[PDB]
Amino acid sequence: LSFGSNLSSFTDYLRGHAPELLPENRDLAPHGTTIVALTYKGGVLLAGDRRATQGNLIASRDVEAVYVTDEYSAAGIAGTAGIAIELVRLFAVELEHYEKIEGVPLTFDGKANRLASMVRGNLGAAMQGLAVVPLLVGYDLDADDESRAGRIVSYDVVGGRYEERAGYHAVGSGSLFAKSALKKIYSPDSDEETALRAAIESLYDAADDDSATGGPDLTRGIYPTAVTITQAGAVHVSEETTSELARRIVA
Amino acid sequence: LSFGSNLSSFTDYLRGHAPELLPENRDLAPHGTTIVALTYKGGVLLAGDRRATQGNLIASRDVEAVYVTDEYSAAGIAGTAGIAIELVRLFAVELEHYEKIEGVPLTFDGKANRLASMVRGNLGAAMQGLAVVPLLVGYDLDADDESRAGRIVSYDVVGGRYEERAGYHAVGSGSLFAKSALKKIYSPDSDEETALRAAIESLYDAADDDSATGGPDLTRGIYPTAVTITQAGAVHVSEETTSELARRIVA
Amino acid sequence: LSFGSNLSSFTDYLRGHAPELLPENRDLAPHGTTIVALTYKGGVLLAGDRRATQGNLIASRDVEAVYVTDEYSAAGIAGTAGIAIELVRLFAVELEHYEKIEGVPLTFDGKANRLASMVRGNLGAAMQGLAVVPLLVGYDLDADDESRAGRIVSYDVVGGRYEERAGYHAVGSGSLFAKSALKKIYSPDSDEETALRAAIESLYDAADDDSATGGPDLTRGIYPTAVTITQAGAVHVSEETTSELARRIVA
Amino acid sequence: LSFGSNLSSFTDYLRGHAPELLPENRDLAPHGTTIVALTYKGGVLLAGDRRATQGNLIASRDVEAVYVTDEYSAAGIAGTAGIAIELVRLFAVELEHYEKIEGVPLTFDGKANRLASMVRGNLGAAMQGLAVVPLLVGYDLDADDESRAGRIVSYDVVGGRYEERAGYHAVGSGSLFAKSALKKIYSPDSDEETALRAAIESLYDAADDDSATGGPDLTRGIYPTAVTITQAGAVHVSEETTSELARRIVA
Amino acid sequence: AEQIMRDRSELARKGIARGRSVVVLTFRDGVLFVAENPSTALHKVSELYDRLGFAAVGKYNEFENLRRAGIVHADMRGYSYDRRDVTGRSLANAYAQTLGTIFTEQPKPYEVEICVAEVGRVGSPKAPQLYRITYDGSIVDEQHFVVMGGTTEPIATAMRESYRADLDLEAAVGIAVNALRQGGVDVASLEVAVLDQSRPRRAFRRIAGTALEQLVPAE
Amino acid sequence: AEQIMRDRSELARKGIARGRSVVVLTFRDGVLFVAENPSTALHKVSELYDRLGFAAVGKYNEFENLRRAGIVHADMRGYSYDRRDVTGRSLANAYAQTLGTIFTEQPKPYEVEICVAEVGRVGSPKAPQLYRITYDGSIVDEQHFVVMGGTTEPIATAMRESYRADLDLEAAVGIAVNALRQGGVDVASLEVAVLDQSRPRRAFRRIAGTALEQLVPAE
Amino acid sequence: AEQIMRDRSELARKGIARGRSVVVLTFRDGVLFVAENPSTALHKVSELYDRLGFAAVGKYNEFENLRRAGIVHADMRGYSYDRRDVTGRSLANAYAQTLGTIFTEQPKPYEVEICVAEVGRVGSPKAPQLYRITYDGSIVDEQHFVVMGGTTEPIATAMRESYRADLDLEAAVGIAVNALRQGGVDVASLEVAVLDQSRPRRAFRRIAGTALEQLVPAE
Amino acid sequence: AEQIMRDRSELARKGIARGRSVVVLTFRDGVLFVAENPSTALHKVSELYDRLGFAAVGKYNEFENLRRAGIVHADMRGYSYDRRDVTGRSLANAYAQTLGTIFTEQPKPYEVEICVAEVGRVGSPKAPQLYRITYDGSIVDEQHFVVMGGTTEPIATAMRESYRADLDLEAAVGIAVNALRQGGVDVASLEVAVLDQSRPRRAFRRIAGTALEQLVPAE
Repeated sequence: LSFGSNLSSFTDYLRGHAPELLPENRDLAPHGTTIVALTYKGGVLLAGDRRATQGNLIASRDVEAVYVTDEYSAAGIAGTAGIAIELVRLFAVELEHYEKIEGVPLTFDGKANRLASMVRGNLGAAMQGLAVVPLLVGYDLDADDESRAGRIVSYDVVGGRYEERAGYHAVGSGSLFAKSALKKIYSPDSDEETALRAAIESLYDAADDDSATGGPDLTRGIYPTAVTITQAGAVHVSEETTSELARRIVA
Repeated sequence: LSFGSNLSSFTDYLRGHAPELLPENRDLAPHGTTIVALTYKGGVLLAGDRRATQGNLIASRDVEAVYVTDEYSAAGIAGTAGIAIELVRLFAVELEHYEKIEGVPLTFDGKANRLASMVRGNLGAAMQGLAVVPLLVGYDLDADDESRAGRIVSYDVVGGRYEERAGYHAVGSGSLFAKSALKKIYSPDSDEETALRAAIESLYDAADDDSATGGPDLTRGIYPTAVTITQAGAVHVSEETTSELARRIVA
Repeated sequence: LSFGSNLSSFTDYLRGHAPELLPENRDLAPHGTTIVALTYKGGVLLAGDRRATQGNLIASRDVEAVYVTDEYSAAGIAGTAGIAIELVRLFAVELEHYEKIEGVPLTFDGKANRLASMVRGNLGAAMQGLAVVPLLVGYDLDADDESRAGRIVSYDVVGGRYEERAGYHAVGSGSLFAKSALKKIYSPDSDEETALRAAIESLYDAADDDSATGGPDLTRGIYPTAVTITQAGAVHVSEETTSELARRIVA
Repeated sequence: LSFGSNLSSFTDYLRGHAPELLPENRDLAPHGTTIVALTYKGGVLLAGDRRATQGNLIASRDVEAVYVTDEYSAAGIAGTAGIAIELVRLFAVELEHYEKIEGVPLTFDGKANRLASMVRGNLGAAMQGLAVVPLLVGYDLDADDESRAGRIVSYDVVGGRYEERAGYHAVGSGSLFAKSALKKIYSPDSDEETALRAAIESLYDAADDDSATGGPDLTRGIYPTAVTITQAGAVHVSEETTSELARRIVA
Repeated sequence: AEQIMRDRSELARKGIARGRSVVVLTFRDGVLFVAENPSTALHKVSELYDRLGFAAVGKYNEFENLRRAGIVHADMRGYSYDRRDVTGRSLANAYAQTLGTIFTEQPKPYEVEICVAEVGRVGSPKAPQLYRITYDGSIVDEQHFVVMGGTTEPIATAMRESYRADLDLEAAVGIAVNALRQGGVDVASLEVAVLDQSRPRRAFRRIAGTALEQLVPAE
Repeated sequence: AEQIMRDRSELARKGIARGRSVVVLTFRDGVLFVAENPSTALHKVSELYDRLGFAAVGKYNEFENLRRAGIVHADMRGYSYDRRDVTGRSLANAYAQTLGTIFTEQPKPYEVEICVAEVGRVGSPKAPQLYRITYDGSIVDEQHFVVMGGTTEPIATAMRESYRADLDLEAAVGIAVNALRQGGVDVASLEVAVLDQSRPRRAFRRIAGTALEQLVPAE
Repeated sequence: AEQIMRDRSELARKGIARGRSVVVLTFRDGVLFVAENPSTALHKVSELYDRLGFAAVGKYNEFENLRRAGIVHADMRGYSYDRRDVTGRSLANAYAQTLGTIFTEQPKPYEVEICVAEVGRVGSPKAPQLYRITYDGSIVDEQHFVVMGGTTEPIATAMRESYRADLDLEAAVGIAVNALRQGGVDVASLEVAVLDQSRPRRAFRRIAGTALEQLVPAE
Repeated sequence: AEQIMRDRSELARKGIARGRSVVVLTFRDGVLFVAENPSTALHKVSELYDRLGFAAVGKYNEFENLRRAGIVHADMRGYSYDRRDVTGRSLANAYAQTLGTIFTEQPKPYEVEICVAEVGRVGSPKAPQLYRITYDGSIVDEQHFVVMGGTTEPIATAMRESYRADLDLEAAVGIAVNALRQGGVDVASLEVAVLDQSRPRRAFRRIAGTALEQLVPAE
């Protein structure tokens, strides 16, 4: 029975006991959805589309793109769906294992630096068309402004990480449009419902020009997935809160 | 004599005692058939065509594409026949060995997560035209709704897995057509005979537009293979039940 | 002195003591002949052509393409002659060694599964134009119908195996034609002489449209090679029985 | 627990305990900003743009391209942002660890020679379009002329290093223009404010002809990042000092 | 100073000396496994393959390891050839070789004794077979019954003159449960399993409590 | 000169002999962990997985290593299959095998004793399970309580006749805190944790000081 | 303290000392194998190759390993060259080298004694050959008969003055079955096999029970 | 012949027995390091990380190696996560594990005793923490002071009844410099350093001679 990683990194363990499980070692597959992240009074939130496309075909219409990675942080990942899923999973275990070992959770930055390490491992698959890019949000427990504790970190395909601090950000095909809508309808410190509304709205605007998106659809009943993180922790928004906010947006 | 895998994984054993047997290490060959999966009252079912094609040629007309992987789960695999066969076999041993070791069977999700691991290993052969994609169904013993215990999981070539929850799904050349027929003739919670009838019918409709399929043929006596899984377990449907349901469908 | 393979596999032994001898590690050369297999009352039989071609040239006209692999099974192999020969040889040792070790012979299916393993190793050379495909027949000792004990198994280049159960099958350039002749002149349960006659006849018909074949030739005295397998075992048919049956076929 | 590097090099440690972390082992991503370095009376300074571009798109507008690598030295890095960031980080640890081990800091030249070693490792990624080039500045503690203690070192992609001694230098897309502006407005030994002013000005001139730059922007409030190094050490210039000097430059 | 084998042998014999016992026997349905085991979480009897069973005594972790090693070895063979090529004789020999090596090289010998039980295919009229492997790597082929664990002498004879062919299931459970009583009290606090030849595939089945009550005689 | 195992065994038994003790028991909410520990930085009880807990006694660095080894092993299984396939039985066996090997080959045996505690899923009505693994690689499956560390005899009996089902939390804390008092003074200078089955996922929770005050009875 | 070889030698000689015996002899048809063996599952005589036979005594798992080792070595040579290049002399030398090394380096020497029997090709008039290899790696080339296992002295002489050329099959079975009786009762509870030179290829054949009855004389 | 650990333990205890001593204590500003050291080239106290300090006694090269090993381990963690995730607890545990292994396997145990000191972040009101690791791999968490090296008993008590919270810097230097005097003369021929929590990043600072003069009291 192995004694684990010297750095308390589940990843580092695999690196020396099961390399096969790492990304490093390994449209023809469905790809990632558009995902938006907003900062607000309490904490931060992530809202993701549900459209998974492969070619011009719609592969799935109930894709959950946002995950709660840990008590005070969640992340969405766009790109090759398969790769994305595996990546976020490993990331979660990474964080949780560190805690069960060290008895303490990782700093937000620590968590962000790890995600980079992982993305950076997929660089090979990235260059071959199987790229994936995550969007990380979290309630920085070691922060001063309990009002500005929410943070958003974007990524490269080469493993770089970036602090957003613009109040919002996006990733995925519609990201371009979504971000531009937020540039207009997004207001700084505000309700958790105001921000969540702005998000669900930006996905509407993204769906307008991006066929790979097509967010809220009242007729078919397809609604965005969301997750909010505040001093209380990370929680999954209910389909009700979503669909409701969706109809309200419509005129 | 080796003491086996630390994780009780037959695969993991091969990984370190007989790497050659793994997929990871290795039209010019016949390829996989169309396969349909339906969810219904009792449990779930899988029905597969029998046509194996290589080029425009028919290579086999009695191909069994559905296998009982374990007491409460079966799977069909489409793509390079040779690869497919080997894959499903290994998958079965994987499951069975885990049980004989741990004294307990794997959770359905556990079983699905393993199948992914295996598919993911074939990603190299996939990218070289020797891809294979399975369709997994099972009676979730750890489920609440004993009526909704049936589940269907589809796959990527990169190892991703997806929960279907639409009542039906398909894979293989005719998959496209078959799914579209089910979109119309498939009714939710229903007889095991109603669902099995819908399936055999969708294979008829797939055969209409896909030359790689050509399902039920009353003249030659070629009938679909099926397998049902319910609280009683997984059982092979008889040629009678099939051929009979086949004729009844015809007008 | 090594203690042998843990699985009693001569192959597995080479795999770890003399990798160089395995196929895995390694028209510009003469290639394999057309070979036919028929099932009948007693057991099964294999009949093969004698024409080995390299380019448009005839390289050999006395090629023995059918071999007795073991007391109750024989196989023919078509494709790069050199590779083919080595492959069948190894296969024989594989079977025989298992017996001398375990004190028991392998099940027919076991024997077929091994042949696959071997073919599967040549997949690399296959993809480079040095492919070879065997045709395995045997008297299944563990069978119920002592009349249906005969079996025919065909192969892929990727290592897949298939149960024929159509009464006959073929491989090699003329295989296409030969099979089509058997579709007409082949009758189920019948004499060992009736089936052997049908076979030698199908090679005549194959020679008609395939220049890489040219089976029985009364003028030059080139006659097919055959092998029958019945409860008594596998035996080489005599040139007499062949040439005689050959002339009788001619009108 | 490992006893560390024999040469007290953190890098050399990774080289033999965690190769994966090294650059050696590993527009599609945002790339590095324009960076200027000036020598003056007291010490030296580095000023960098904030524009990170990917394609023709602006990826970030608050990129910090200058870092304090150690008490008496800082460096800016242009090229693939992700790679750049990781590189400068490692470089910092490299220096700091050496000190904590040897109890003494590295000579400036020693520090420069290390940076080279690192750049040299990225040569593979460089040749594939993911190149990065740093600009190193420092207050040479082992220098004679306490007035000429400031030094500027430029780099190759193959790991070569060069002593500037021209009073100024630059790197990044606008480097070409920036240098040419300094050729005119840069005066030797002078105020720390005169040099810092010249720098912020050259970034203005670079922004004139380089769309990948666009330095100071009074309307949007985007101002250059700077760092000065003198006998007192390395210190981050304040946004005030920057924005102020920026407006003063404007006519 | 050359017969350390005598010592190592003793270390093992003594370990297997103390600790419960196990009885494996042949009968009408197939093979019966009766072993003294107070626990319900940990086991001493287990399914080896389709027609193979495994039972052991001695130090747990050690015979447990060997148990897994068997499951694996069996599966490997099945995978590589055909499930029908998996034989008790094979695993028996395998074990004999492993224990023999462990005995000779490992620092401390394995305080284990193993029994491999096979039972002909569904149709086949062939009679079940038994194998016993000891800590030093020795094997024997009993066709009637095998005793191991604790003090055997009394239990051995108790069976020696108490065994019969076609011995009914209920009866067999008794034959054994009594051979245990006499020598070394013996309530339904056991682990009983059987290798039912009637079954088409798996053949291994564990006998619960409610069904056991109606099989274990009193004193 | 063959029974060095007797010696090594003694080295361990004596090490675990001195040093504080620990009590793990079953109750209404799930599983209670009461262990003597003056420190607040270092621990003897820890979360193993979602429904597993870990507690040990003996030499720190040694049982600490095993603790990590568990966390990892558990996570691996969860990652490779599903979090729901992670079982106490698995880690228990794992530990049994590890300690057994360490005992046999390592230069100095591990002066450790470990307890693995599992508790059914949120809904499931299944009752918690306990496992104890010793320095030589032996395991047992207690369903009520487990005592280890220091001199057990007195604490064992103190519990032996003081334990009851559905035993309230506050009461249980008492049952144990008293079984400790009598044998081997015992202020709120302990490490107490619990495996609350009411929780949906994590299930492991540490009981602070303020909340402990209202649970630890006096003498 | 240099002649540990004397000891190791003794350990082996004593092991082979106890335990049944075996007789291999030359005759009209080819080579006869008569070995005391109560079992029908495990063997001491086996086919080595086309014209080679193998028989051994001592510790099973050990001589068994060597048996396999031979099958493999023979096959390898046959595969690499031609079946006709496989010779008894080769395997004999091989075995001599292996046992010699095992004796010298392995922790415990192999308590084994081996006999390799060869018989000319179908046509060839050449007379069969025998080889005996001992635990220390020594070999001799007997052309008449070889005795090994248990106490040989009596059986040796019993053959020494009882052997003859062209000795009929039935007679030979007697010659040997008697040499066994006298020294160390001897019913049709043996393992008898032969290397029939009349056969075209395989040459090795096992003699069943019904056919044996009509060959084993009484006392 | 099993308690070689007793011996090895003694070899270490005696090595640490002779040779100077060291005192680490908590106070107003952070953590004080006072260690007897005539040299100015070689050290016994060093910066571990941003908020960590290291001090040791025993054989130089040995505790020196461990010192480096720490610097590396700390940096690795900082690089891999965030400088803020580096904790004394981590290195403490690390060292405990390392010395424990060295003690058990290395040919000669490490004649070393180590102290890891941590001090909360600039703002944070948390009080400094101390850890001591011994040659056998044992650790304790002192919150006031730690004594090691040479004969401790006298120095220990001298501190035991001489320590106070918020103890001024100058005073603390005295408290310790005196506890050293009494037991085992003590001029400004020492190595004194401190872990000043007021500092924003590095936190480790060495106290020179001129500044020390005005801190070390006379006798």
